[PDB]
Amino acid sequence: ENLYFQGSHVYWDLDIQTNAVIKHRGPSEVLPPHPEVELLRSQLILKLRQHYRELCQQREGIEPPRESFNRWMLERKVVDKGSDPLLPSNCEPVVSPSMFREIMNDIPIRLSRIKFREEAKRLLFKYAEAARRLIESRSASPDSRKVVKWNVEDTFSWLRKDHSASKEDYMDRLEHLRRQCGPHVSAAAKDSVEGICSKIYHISLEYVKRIREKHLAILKENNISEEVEAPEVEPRLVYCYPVRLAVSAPPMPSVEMHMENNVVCIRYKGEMVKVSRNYFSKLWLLYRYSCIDDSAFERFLPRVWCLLRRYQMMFQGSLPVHVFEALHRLFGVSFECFASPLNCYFRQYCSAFPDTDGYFGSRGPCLDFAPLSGSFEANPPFCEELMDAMVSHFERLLESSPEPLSFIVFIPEWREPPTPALTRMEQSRFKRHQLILPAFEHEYRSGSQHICKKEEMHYKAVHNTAVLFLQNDPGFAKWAPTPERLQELSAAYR
Ligand SMILES: Nc1ncnc2c1ncn2[C@@H]1O[C@H](CSCC[C@H](N)C(=O)O)[C@@H](O)[C@H]1O
Repeated sequence: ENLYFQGSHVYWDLDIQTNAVIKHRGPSEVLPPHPEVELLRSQLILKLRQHYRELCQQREGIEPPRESFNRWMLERKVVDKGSDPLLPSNCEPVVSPSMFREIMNDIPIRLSRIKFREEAKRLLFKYAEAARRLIESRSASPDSRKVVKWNVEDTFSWLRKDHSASKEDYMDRLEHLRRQCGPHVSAAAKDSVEGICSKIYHISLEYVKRIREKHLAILKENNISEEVEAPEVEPRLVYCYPVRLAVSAPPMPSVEMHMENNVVCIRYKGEMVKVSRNYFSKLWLLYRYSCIDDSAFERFLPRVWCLLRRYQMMFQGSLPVHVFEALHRLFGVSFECFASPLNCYFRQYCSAFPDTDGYFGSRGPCLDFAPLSGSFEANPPFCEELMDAMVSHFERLLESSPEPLSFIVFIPEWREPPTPALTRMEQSRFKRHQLILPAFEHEYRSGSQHICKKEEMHYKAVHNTAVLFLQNDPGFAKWAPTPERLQELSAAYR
């Protein structure tokens, strides 16, 4: 009963070797990270977030929906053909469907939960006033104007007369009025919201070039060229390896590091990133297991600074440790399709950034990773466009491979009407079993687990979680969801 230090718990098993198999692929075209480039990349995101909250206020009088910007970057990266690993650069369509609908949901007014009878009367009144105002101001068909005008006016006549209404009466009147005016207000504000989604995209596209022009200037300063070395590959099937970068890495600037109360602090030009001690030791193991261009491991500290700085600009949680042990012991799981160097359980995984995370075991973005065999676990971030692309990606891999392939996907029943991605997997021909983790009866690890305290690690899931076993025929023959296996799996959730 004597820990090495306070918080010296292990939340990973970096000894599990991979069973993921891929065709040997060439290096990624993304440039190796550099602290001077990430410093410019971080301050351009902070400007981009400020542009986003100025456009929503100046053009709609509303603040941006919470996490709508972060969700926007996930959606953009599903279709982005650009070369920046964080900001979108070449997307189709320009207007993001994710950012568009999240803004529309708070138009003409962001509805808030009401805790009193007069609060409901206020929200109903404020909505009616905002809906009528938005139609008169923005160009619309005289028909659409008249429908909103009268339907709003009817709500006002009822508010003056019927003073005996209750908290429930005001709520039902709002939903009806929201149903009637909803479609008409959307067409009037469509051009305005599309402008917000388009302006933010074009500003980011401009920021990407400002990042590349400084990144190329640093490479040319160190006499490094952006050319191919030897794309001649002997085509073969191999076990998965960390994503490699084509361009050689230049020598990194010096960074200063100190530890205070088992918390590691790394500094570069006044900017400091923090990480707890055991996760700092974890990154050291991942760096030794994965990095092959740093012979003396001399770029470790500056590359860790870039890693932590990248996930700071990025601003769910992980499965419990005892659950990952069960997935590996019962279903041979050895790979996380959605993870990061800070939350990964295995030393092989897919992450959002191949330039900063490849040095720590990442295989790059999941949609660019095409395994032909292996047992996988999938806990993707809540983003419908990414989730939908995921099951399409998984189904293609299960279709076109005679080797054992398995995907155990954890998706919450968060939304009152389920995401199409969850429904698509429920009807998949590779679905071998569907399991439901009851709400308030299973846990997750913190999303800030890399620096949060041990008392703040685990939290109860307030929603159900759907666990789906997507396996081809040979994968089902090897890692079948047998009753005895499903028995021990649910035993780890207790
Ligand atoms: N395009 C992408 N490909 C792979 N992983 C991605 C990704 N975009 C985001 N992610 C990562 O997916 C993670 C989802 S949280 C998952 C936690 C844990 N690895 C688990 O499986 O339970 C986030 O940390 C995020 O960084």
